[PDB]
Amino acid sequence: ESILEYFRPYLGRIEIMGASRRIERIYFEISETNRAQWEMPQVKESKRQFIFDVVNEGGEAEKMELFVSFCEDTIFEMQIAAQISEFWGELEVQRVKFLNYLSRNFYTLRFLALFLAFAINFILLFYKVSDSPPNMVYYFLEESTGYMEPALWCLSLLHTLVAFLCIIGYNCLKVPLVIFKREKELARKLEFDGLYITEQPGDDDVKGQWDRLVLNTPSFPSNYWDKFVKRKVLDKHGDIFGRERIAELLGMDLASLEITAHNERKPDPPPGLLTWLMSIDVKYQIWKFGVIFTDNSFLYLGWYMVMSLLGHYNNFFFAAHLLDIAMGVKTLRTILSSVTHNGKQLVMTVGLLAVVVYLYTVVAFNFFRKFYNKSEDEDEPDMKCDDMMTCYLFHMYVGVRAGGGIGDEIEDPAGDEYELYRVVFDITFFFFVIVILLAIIQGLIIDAFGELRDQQEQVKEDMETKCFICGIGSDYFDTTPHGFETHTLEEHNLANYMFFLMYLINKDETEHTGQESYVWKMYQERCWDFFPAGDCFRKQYEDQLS
Amino acid sequence: VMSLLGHYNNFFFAAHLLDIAMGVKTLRTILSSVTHNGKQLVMTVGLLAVVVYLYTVVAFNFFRKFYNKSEDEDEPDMKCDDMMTCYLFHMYVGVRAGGGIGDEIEDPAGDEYELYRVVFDITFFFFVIVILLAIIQGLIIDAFGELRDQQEQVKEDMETKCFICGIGSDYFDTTPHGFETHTLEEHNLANYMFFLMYLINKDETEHTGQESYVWKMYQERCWDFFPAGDCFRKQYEDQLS
Ligand SMILES: Nc1ncnc2c1ncn2[C@@H]1O[C@H](COP(=O)(O)OP(=O)(O)OP(=O)(O)O)[C@@H](O)[C@H]1O
Ligand SMILES: Nc1ncnc2c1ncn2[C@@H]1O[C@H](COP(=O)(O)OP(=O)(O)OP(=O)(O)O)[C@@H](O)[C@H]1O
Ligand SMILES: Cn1c(=O)c2c(ncn2C)n(C)c1=O
Ligand SMILES: [Ca+2]
Ligand SMILES: [Ca+2]
Ligand SMILES: [Zn+2]
Ligand SMILES: [Zn+2]
Repeated sequence: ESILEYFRPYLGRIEIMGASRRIERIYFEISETNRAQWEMPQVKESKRQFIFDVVNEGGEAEKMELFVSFCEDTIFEMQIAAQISEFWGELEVQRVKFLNYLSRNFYTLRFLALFLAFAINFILLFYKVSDSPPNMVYYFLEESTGYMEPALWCLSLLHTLVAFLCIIGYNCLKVPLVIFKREKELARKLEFDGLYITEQPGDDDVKGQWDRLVLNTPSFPSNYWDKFVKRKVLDKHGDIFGRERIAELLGMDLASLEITAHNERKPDPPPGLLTWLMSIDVKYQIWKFGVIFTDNSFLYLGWYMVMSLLGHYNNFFFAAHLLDIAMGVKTLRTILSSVTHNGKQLVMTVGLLAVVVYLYTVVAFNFFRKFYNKSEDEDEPDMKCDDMMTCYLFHMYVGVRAGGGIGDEIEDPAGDEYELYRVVFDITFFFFVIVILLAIIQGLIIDAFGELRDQQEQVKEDMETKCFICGIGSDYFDTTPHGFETHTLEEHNLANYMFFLMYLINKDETEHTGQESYVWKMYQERCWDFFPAGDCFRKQYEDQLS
Repeated sequence: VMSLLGHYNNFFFAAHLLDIAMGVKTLRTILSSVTHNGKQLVMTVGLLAVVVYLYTVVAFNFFRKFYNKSEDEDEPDMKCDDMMTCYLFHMYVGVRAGGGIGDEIEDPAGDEYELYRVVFDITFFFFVIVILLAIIQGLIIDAFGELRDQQEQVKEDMETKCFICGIGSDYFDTTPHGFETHTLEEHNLANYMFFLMYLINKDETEHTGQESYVWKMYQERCWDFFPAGDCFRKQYEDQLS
């Protein structure tokens, strides 16, 4: 028992459907380093988000495919974390160390930038403008504490510095993940779907048309595992679409590849910086800039940098930075998501408000028009409804903001034949405008909040109901004490599947046994049969008493 | 302490009144519904303060002329000469006044900034008066509905699939009053408690084999004895119990 306890964290077990119809268990060794790195908190948050979106979108048909894709992305993040782990050559090594430090401390730089923005606005809270020179009004700092203006200038410069550092840090740690995901998706598309071979991508696919640049570039397999996807595509579609066409489209040289398959050479690379800058792929960098400019967070950070420079120019611009708390705090982000869940509804509701206000102005510009004077003095009357642009402006500026409608502003119609007419007009206006539309505005937000709360509740219950791999009622396992728990914890653990895949990739091909060889190649074929859907050893050997 | 403070100054006694929130139960439940989202409310009013500060920032440089509140022409009263006083005026008047701050701010007609200030007032009223109070309303309504749903699920759980076994009522229902009898006698929680008390009460030398087993195994903090998802009906269904 002792050695079993000692090796308990390192002993991994998985279950496969098998070549026959009997479920078979495979035992392997789990890397402790990989386990700890999987138990690092960023991966934990990433997998919480992954399972949240999988439960929210259902994805029952391709759930296993989603898990496999997540595992591949997580392995790429594993490689990233391994790279980030702790004259010309000196500056290059200092540059890479600085980039690694910014990648490690990207979040701290964001929090420091927020703190300095708050400090700058607190310094700006003391500014007084005096008409007299401290003849036009002169903004200045009215305070008794010395060197507050130099302190504000130093904080401005430091904040801009921090913003720059944040830009570089984000460019360091976030871009390679999106580039890897795009390259993997494009490789799958052009290998199995063939969106460029015997087919053309959709015009509405902006990224589909943007990815046509790196079709012939030699840097297409960069930042991605498979460096021969184009090779497989040629070996799969050359006899149909035309080998010359495939060759020109996907940029491989038959002579070069064949001579390297016979015997390749090892030429010396010139270490010149000029020839390195000439060997930098221009088209691949253009495509990378095109894909990175479509990202939301990169544009947000670039806007933050631009606003920092604007603040340095005019101090008042710094105020805008305050809005960064909506993304720095989480509850503010959730509430703003609840608000923007029904953004389409709100804009068309206020459009209906504008339409009905225009209809009221139309039906008021011909009748009750006399009751549109707002000048107390009798010598200079002030008609506010002589024409409809001014009458509509008056109505939408005053009647909406004023509680009770526009009747209060409009002249009392008593002693006049139009008394009842205008009374009804005001009643209808108040009831239809002030009440109903604001009721819709209230209900949309309340319904969005309730909708997201219900989404969280169903995500919780789904995450805790009928296992994951099998999707079978807990009751059966519950018959045995801690049955469902044990089933999900050991038999079909998602971390166990991930560890088994990682082990297969890590170990050599010559050391694989028959079952793991089968699983490895069959996985390479993108088929997911191995997953034992709705089956376990308890069911398989219930007669055998397992 | 408040009683002693009341003895000192009679006015302190007023504070004691608040004891009805804990003495009455419905007041405690409503105050729990209010405080269920206490974190949400304070950060919502913080967002209100932030957006009010942004409006004061964008008003201290433009529309500043329209900040006089003195009817008499001899002594003008600028309320937005600096931003601390201008922010204080905005957060004291525009929030409390229905319709925003545009009413307090001077009419911009006949001026180039007419449309500018009109848009400012519109945006202020819509973003401040409506949305944030809508969030305040929705948080309380959602907390009330949440606690009501919690009570409803507690009721149904307390009356569903027994307690000890956690097995569907239907099986027992097959026999009339089956589930009822099952929960009432077979696995009564009071019966478990009474059995434990009896084991503790009786001497160690008078214990039989089964109760000795249960007693010592209980001392070991293991809870196996609990018949999870099993009863004599299931065990002796062939034997017809
Ligand atoms: N086959 C399965 N393998 C693993 N977990 C499963 C499976 N089927 C369902 N689950 C559910 O997934 C849950 C994952 O564990 P849980 O969310 O409680 O961990 P955690 O402490 O939040 O993890 P972490 O700190 O890594 O984020 C299990 O508690 C279980 O309810
Ligand atoms: N194994 C179980 N033993 C006892 N009650 C169970 C069991 N499983 C479920 N229950 C539920 O617990 C309930 C407890 O009884 P109930 O709540 O109706 O009593 P009560 O009149 O409110 O009690 P009291 O006056 O002691 O508070 C049962 O009516 C039943 O629905
Ligand atoms: C090493 N390696 C693989 O072997 C692999 C993979 N994706 C699929 N496979 C097979 N990735 C991303 C990877 O890094
Ligand atoms: Ca071999
Ligand atoms: Ca004895
Ligand atoms: Zn399972
Ligand atoms: Zn029971």
